[PDB]
Amino acid sequence: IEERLHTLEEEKEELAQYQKWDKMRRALEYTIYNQELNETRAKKKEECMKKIRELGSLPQEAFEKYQTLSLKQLFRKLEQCNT
Amino acid sequence: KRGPLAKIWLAAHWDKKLTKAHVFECNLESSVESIISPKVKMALRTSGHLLLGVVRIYHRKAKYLLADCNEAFIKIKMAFRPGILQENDFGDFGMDDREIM
Amino acid sequence: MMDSSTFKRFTASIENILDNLEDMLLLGKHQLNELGSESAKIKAMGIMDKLSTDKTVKVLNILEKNIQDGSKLSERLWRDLIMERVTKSADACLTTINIMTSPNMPKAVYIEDVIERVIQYTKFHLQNTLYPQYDPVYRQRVIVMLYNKVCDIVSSLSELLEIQLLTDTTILQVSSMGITPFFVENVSELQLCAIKLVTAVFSRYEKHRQLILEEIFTSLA
Repeated sequence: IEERLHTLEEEKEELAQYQKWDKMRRALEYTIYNQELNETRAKKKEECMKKIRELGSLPQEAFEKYQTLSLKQLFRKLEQCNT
Repeated sequence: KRGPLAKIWLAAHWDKKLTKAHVFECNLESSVESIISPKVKMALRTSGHLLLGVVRIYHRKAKYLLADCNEAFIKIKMAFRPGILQENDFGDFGMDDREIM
Repeated sequence: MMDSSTFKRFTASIENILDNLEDMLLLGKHQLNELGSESAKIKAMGIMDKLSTDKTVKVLNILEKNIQDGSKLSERLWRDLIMERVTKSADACLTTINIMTSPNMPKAVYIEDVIERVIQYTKFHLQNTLYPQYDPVYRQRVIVMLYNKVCDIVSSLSELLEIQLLTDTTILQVSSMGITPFFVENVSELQLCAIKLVTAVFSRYEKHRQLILEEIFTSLA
């Protein structure tokens, strides 16, 4: 039981880190699709509306702080988060 | 029966009515066995009976501790990583004890 | 109706005056009780067509309210306890009705934090106050009041869980809380609301079925 408890603690820390990164990804996805809805305000665009309402990317308090406007630096941040 | 040693009496004589609720925390070993040794007018016979009683109690405690520990360890190994005549006696002579006269 | 903006006006007025007088330290039971009774029947359909970040900040404030009894761990101090308990349970009712009541809202009008809060709140309060007083196996009018509050909460929460997708970490807590009621005695209505909750969880996500089967099988004794 002692050995297994130790390995469990290690996995706990790993989980904390993964949880953080996933929160980051969800916030980024929501923000870029909001920008795409603003684009919808300028077929395919109603489809991306369907996307953003489909995903249910549960937002967190850290959302509004991460406001970058590039849409390409956004994509590289999203790719790194995904990796 | 009656007394702060009735549990050990039962465990040494009958042992069946003794429930899983009794055995666990009813008796504090280091106190009760200590009580047995200087108790007034204790016969050697009854003392031997009480000895077998207390040893049976202790053995049962060991059994329960092992069972609960084993349960816990089996739990901890779990995780969630989402990624016709067949046999008749020959005639009746087997069971047909005849009537007397 | 089209708008029928008179009890729409009731609730809009209540909300803006209240978060103005608070924002510029808790609202108190009366405000929450009145807002909830207007959320129930009046705002059964009237919660739509309002200001978004307004809702964001007020639900954040009543979240800060909710946190006051999450792990509260509880002849006059007892009175203080029961006051705090009814206030926070009324508040929890408020938040879980406001998140769900409309068939449609904008996205990001409900952040998972208030979700987690109301979940753990009901878990602790239920499993540490309701079962002991309702069943001698585990172990005055305020108790029945809290019981009714919890039934409303779990029903509304079942519906909310049906609407949108969620993250597994919350799901583990929700499933454990919803499996809990089937093993005490006099809780029938709570039991069937828990039926609703557990069956919604079993419907949506096709990866926790084995977990619910194990958590049923373990405690059959």
